[PDB]
Amino acid sequence: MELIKGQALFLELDKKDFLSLKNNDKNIPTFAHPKNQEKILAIFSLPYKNPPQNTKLIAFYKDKKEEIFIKTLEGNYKSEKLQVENKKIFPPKTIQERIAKELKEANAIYSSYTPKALFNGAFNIPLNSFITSDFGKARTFNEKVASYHSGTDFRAATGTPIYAANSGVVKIAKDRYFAGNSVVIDHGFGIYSQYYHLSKIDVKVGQKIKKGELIGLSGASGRVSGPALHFGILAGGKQVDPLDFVSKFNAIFQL
Ligand SMILES: CC(=O)N[C@@H](CCC[C@@H](NC(C)=O)C(=O)O)C(=O)N[C@H](C)C(=O)NO
Ligand SMILES: [Zn+2]
Repeated sequence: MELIKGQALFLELDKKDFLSLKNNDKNIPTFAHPKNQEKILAIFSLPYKNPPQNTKLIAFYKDKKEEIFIKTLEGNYKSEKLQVENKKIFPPKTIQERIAKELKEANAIYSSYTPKALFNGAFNIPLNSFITSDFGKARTFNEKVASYHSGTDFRAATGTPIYAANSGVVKIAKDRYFAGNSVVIDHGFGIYSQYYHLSKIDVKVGQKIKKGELIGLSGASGRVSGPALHFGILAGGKQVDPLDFVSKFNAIFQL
């Protein structure tokens, strides 16, 4: 199979006699195919930065092992040279500690696997706008990726209502350094939607929300380049192309 870096893939496996899906010694979780009773599904995601060239997954069955080969593709991402390699910046210690703290909290939430569907049918777009900056737009030095856009920016004047892309449980609902006023929703199966730079948060941690329910107001919080909604998807442990993901998910769970 082939997969563009920074994208997710839905692997289809036979259910009967299935034991384990493995990436070397890492376990990949599985969930029901919602239409085909004989199949299960796994989410496999490639990181945008420094992906392997090739992956081998092994589905272990009681009666057999099946190897899955995935070739990593570069895709057609927008990319710009910078002319300063200053990878080590010297923030104030207050900033350094807030970032490290918020990183630790995020890692703990994305670690808490929900082995159940919290969602309800297809993902909606969180507002009726258009993309102003694409997922995966890269900054390069040494023909190497130094940084990338890890979600997608929607056109939103300050105070635009933002609605939950799908049902789930709010796990983050506060002000963070890089994301500003942030909402993060667990949808189950390690799938998380992310709404950043909000001017107002209308949900609390641990709240069950419904698809199309108000989660806050768009803003420019934490945003140098002006007001927008930043929308992200974390799936299979990685930030992935969110409209590509929503499209692949919806093809499976719409009906
Ligand atoms: C690096 C990147 O392109 N986008 C994300 C980071 C991904 C979410 C994840 N990490 C943090 C720090 O929150 C989490 O821990 O939940 C961001 O915060 N702002 C970007 C610059 C933007 O482009 N705004 O428009
Ligand atoms: Zn963004």
